[PDB]
Amino acid sequence: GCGELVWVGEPLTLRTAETITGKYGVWMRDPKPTYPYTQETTWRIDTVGTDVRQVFEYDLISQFMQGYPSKVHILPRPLESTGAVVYSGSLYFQGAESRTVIRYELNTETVKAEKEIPGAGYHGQFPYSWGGYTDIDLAVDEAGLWVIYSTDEAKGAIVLSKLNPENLELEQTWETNIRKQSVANAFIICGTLYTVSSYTSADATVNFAYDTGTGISKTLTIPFKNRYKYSSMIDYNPLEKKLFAWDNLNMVTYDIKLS
Ligand SMILES: [Ca+2]
Ligand code: NA
Repeated sequence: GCGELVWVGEPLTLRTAETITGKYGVWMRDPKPTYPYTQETTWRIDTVGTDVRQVFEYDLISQFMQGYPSKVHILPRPLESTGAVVYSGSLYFQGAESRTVIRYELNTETVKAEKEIPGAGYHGQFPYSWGGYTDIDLAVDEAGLWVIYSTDEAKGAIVLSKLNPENLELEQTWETNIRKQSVANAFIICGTLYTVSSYTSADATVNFAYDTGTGISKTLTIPFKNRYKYSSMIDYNPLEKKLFAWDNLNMVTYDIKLS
């Protein structure tokens, strides 16, 4: 079941974007799929530019890997950066030039909730180390939906909060001692936040852990390879128990092992 991260496998490339619009992006599957979607449904957002609204949806993995989308959704408001997730039928994304998270229900194309993440920096205040306006990073783990951010009161250290997926209320918050701008990205596995040291290196590491159950911080040295030298997005999927990442045009996955 659950445990501490102990190993990350080699990146596997599933699709490569063919234009610069996909240099950065987010791709994802739903770890709690709901009708009409399934555990194979995949979403892809190419996130370069200033008016990002198109969300590509694929019914089957084979379509994601080789074909055109099954459907394209046009979001009612432009999206910011690479932090979005899908969870239990909704895309959760940050509005451009805002600290607002939006719940967009995919089957009805309806905005169901919006919430300012209180005190969160946005638009280049507390990005990860590559920039990209990556101030606010949503995450799904075994327990549900979270948000990773920082605030002036936390002096740029990573803050994580559990979110109610229905109405986006913050349920509980934890403050780490990890400077968000000093790490390439982060993700949560089994209630532990992990960070990646570098977005360019073939020889990066998963370098810090913060366990929300115990409050304990640790250092780690688990190898992590950025095959294409520019990882813009690194998230965990708790149904597949894999990392999903976006690395310089390439949509990649990594296997992991937990103790
Ligand atoms: Ca992430
Ligand atoms: Na995310």
